[PDB]
Amino acid sequence: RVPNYEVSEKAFLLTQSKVSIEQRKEAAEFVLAKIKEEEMAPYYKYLCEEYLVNNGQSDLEHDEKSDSLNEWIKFDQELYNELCKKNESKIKELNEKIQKLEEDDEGELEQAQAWINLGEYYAQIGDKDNAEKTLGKSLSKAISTGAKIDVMLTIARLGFFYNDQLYVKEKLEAVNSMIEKGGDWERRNRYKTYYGIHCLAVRNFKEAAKLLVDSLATFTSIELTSYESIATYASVTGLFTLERTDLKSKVIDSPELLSLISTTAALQSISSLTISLYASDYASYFPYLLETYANVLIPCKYLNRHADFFVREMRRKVYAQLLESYKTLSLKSMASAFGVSVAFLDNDLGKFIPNKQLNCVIDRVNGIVETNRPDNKNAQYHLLVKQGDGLLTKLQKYGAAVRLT
Amino acid sequence: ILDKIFYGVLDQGNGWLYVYETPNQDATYDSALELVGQLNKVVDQLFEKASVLY
Amino acid sequence: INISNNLQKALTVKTNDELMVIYISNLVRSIIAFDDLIENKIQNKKIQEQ
Amino acid sequence: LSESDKKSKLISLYLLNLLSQNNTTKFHSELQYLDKHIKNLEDDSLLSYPIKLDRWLMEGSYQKAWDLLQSGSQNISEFDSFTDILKSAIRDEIAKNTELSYDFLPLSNIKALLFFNNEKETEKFALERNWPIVNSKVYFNNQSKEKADYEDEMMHEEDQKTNIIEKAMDYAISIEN
Amino acid sequence: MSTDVAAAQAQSKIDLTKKKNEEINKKSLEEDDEFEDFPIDTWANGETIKSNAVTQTNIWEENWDDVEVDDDFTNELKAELDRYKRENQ
Amino acid sequence: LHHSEKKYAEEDQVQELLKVLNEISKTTLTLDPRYIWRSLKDLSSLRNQELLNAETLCFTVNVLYPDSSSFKKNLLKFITSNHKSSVPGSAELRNSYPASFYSVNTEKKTIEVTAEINCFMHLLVQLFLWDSKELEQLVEFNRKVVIPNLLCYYNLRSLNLINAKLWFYIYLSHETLARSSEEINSDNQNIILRSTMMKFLKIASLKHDNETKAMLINLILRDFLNNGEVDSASDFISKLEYPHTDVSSSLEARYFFYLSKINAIQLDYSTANEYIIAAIRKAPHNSKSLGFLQQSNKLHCCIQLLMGDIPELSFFHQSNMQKSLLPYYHLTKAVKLGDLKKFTSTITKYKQLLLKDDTYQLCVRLRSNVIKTGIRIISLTYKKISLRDICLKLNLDSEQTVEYMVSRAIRDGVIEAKINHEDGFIETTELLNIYDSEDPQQVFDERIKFANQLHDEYLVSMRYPEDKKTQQNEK
Repeated sequence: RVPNYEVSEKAFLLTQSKVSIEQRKEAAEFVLAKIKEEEMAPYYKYLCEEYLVNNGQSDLEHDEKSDSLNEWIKFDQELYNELCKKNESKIKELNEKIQKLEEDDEGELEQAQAWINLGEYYAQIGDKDNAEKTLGKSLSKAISTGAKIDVMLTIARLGFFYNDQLYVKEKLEAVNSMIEKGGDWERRNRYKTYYGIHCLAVRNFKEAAKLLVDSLATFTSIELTSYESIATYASVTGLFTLERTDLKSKVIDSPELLSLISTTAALQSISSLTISLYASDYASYFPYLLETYANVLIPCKYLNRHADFFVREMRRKVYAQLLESYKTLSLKSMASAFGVSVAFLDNDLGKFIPNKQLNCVIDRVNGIVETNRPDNKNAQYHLLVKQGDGLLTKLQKYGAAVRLT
Repeated sequence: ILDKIFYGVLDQGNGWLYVYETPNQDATYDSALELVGQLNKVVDQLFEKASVLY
Repeated sequence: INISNNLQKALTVKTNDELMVIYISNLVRSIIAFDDLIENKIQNKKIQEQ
Repeated sequence: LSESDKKSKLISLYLLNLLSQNNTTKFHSELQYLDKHIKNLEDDSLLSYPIKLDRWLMEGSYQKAWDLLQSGSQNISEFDSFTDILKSAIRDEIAKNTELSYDFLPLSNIKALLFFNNEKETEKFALERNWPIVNSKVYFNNQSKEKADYEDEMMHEEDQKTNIIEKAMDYAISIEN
Repeated sequence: MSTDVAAAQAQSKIDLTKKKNEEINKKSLEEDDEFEDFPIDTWANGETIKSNAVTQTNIWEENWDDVEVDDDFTNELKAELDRYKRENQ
Repeated sequence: LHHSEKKYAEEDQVQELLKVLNEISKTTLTLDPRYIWRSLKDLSSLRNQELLNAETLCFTVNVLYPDSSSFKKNLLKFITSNHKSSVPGSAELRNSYPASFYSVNTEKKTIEVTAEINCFMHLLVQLFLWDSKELEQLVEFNRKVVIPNLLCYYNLRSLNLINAKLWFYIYLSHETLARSSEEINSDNQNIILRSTMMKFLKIASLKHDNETKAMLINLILRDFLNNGEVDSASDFISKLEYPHTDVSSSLEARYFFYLSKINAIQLDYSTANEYIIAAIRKAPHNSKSLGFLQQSNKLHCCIQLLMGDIPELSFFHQSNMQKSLLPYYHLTKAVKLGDLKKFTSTITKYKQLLLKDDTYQLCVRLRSNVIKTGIRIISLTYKKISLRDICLKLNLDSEQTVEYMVSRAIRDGVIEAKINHEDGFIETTELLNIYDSEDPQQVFDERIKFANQLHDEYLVSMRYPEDKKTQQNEK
């Protein structure tokens, strides 16, 4: 249940070689200790497998290569001996419990509760497979309505653990059908937090920012993840999607984010970055951005995928504010202000301008950065005709097709 | 300028300020956006009903 | 003329809506006309019996 | 095309000819037919002479097209009947393009760009492309205007460009049908 | 994905028994299906799934940040070289 | 054994025969008969293989025949001889077949069914070639036998619709023969086949039969492409009589694909692109349509690079044909990034791959297109950029050279820049702002015109099915 989000994050660092070995070798030592303790040996197999090539070579289940620099991901044969032993002790108890409570009165409810426990034990050792089955039998027979939603969200929890997007999705679909039948505000909050993470892994950040910023204000940690991960993950996705006016309302002037103060290095990193964007400072933005990437995006599994996009967009956003507000700049002044040079600035701009983001040219000859962002009717007419041209084609296909038959 | 109370553009290299206070959209164009958006959806919806022919 | 263009598209959907709806009727009518052929046999058989 | 051994020269000559006449459309149409039976069955051995030649003119690299011909005349056989014509094709294409690219050049600079060889050649090519020389300078802007007067002598242009009054009528009557 | 909206062309044209002769007939002049031919020829097409995070199958919507090289190493470089330059300005 | 198998197979065919017979002998409704033959085909293909190969012959003897039986017999000998239980007293009955007519009516010889049955009997000959997937005798013998007989008919509306489908098979097996082996006779027979289609294009036009007109046109354009004569195909489409009147959409999809190839290489990419999008749309989308879909998606993308556009990355990744669009994901990238070095290197690998799909021809000219894209990037980033700076980025030899390249491009009006040679920079001249010009009136002319086109089309088609239904009996 609980140790799944902890293990996963810690396990991810090892894989990544952009983070310093000092952080990785700490992370492994904490989590290897948890792996024997909770019997997370099935998940431990999953980990060395899934990469494959670049870590997960130093094991007894792989032939050793120089590629992996952890040997703290390396099995014991002792581990398997306890694994089985524990598996039997607990599982055997639970079976006896089903066979006892087929006799005793009101077996619909009781038998179901032992099948709820079977999933707990399977969640504990990090085998999602046999858990799927046992929680399915719990859903099927008579229990409380809100408890059916808790049972589904546990299944979905294991899906984040292994990190399959397609499995979590389906589990969350049954939750959102069952969401207003139970009426539960309790598992509706829980739904925003779980469904937060799924949207975070999607490239769509607009739905990620709506759920994750709301979930700050009334946040549930009963069989959920830490507030520390969510306050950071919430800030990231808000920074992108919200514009300056709403940035102020919902991030900076958020009382909840304020109260959490600087107590995690991650939190400190993203907090810096939004303020300096807001108050129009440029000198300090350039080194802040680098730190945010190093300490926040990477350790996170789900923002590893959106790491590159963050860097591009972030530069694009700070440029946008500057380009709007000015007709002309110098290449000199712009470069110096962000805190780079003339040679460096010319490259940064050669990425985003040919993609048509900033709508600007640089006079190399003169030494200026000229601005030519259209805000006129011509810009507007172009947007309009793109909507009608997708219509004209879609009429032509639907119209013709019916004409034949 | 981002605060948006006189919103003009500053000339760093020629050292001028020009003030712009003129409208930044026309009303008929904005009401058009809602209109063509809706038709895009509608045609899909028709076809869903009209695929009984197929 | 901009506003005239958006209106002209909007009608193109109405006019195509009318087309769709006739073809559904004709679809049904094919089946109804087919049924008459079967149904005759049923009628003919009664006269012989009774 | 053939069971001769003369084939590789003759086929090469077929392609060469078309480029002296400046037809890119016809050159591809011909090239495509040949293309099946020459591909790796004869390779490109002398056939690389017209194809690289096409390739230099399509890129816009008229400098490389110029040089190619000069070096094709250190291997002169019967290529000389086309090289004179093919030198003309380059100087012409540069001249049609640069109407949209310059407003004026001195006499030195127009020589260097379009590759004229002799001073007299610089001014002679001017009369033919109908640029005036005023104060030792050629003007492409005048060609612009000359093109513009021809458009106005069209009787095609009322209906083509369309009067504002015709357009409104045009829309109206479609409905009234 | 194919021209416009692919989902609209899927929905539009389906199999019928009327349409079966025609689909085949078309396909044969073009020659073979050229999706089961290819892997015999090349000995598998190796579509990355270990080198991107939006794969080559496309989980949702693709990054176009896989056309560029990770520009974090570049910005990290850019910053340091300015600090030394900045110092000695 | 033989009799039990052949009667049972024949009985299933006789049902199919009565469906075609009623329509052609009471005068056709064009649109509905055309569709029934397509469905017919699929059942018939399976039936010929099943329960012996002499059932087709047995059927011929049983039904009225002027001498059609001898054509089926020769065919039978190639696939191994059988003639047992395929002769009278095991293969004859005149009763219950109005597709031979009654015993009394055959004797009077005042009845005629030899005609219409002969035309369909040829389908069986043509199927039997296709089912087998054999060639040899069957290619030349079926071509020879059937064709003088379509020219022995005076060519009626009913009969042209039927014989249109015989052509597909004659074409496909000739081509397949031509590819398999090299002889000069195959080249010789190629000319006589083409000429026969041209002859027959003219006759069916007099008679106003659409199915036949379209079919011949499509087969013969493919023949011009494979030989690489643009000249013949371009003359053939300017004759300009291709029918949309009584055709299928597949036929339209076929036609458009040929026009795209011709137009693309005649350096008119605008119109080639506009047909290839339509070719895909008009075409059904299924897995039995996979060649068409795969090759039209491949060709379209080659056409965008020729323009200077980049096909969407998302096009390639979310296609479920992504394995074969591995070369094309690479080219689209090479052209975007502008590297000369990457473009050469990629084509060297997939030279063969491109040669298969006839997209290698496009790629020779994409060598030119590398340079153009690379300076389109330069135009959008920088508005004033010295000549030297362009040469350092793009590794160009001289300052004079890069000016020649930019001139060519700005002649065609893509880059829309203007050079200053004296002043030693190139200054981008594009800035648009065109709602201030009268150009939006011309854009609006097309959209109203487009909407107009549908407003006519619905109207004419809609009342058409309704007429029949009222005219016909209802319950």
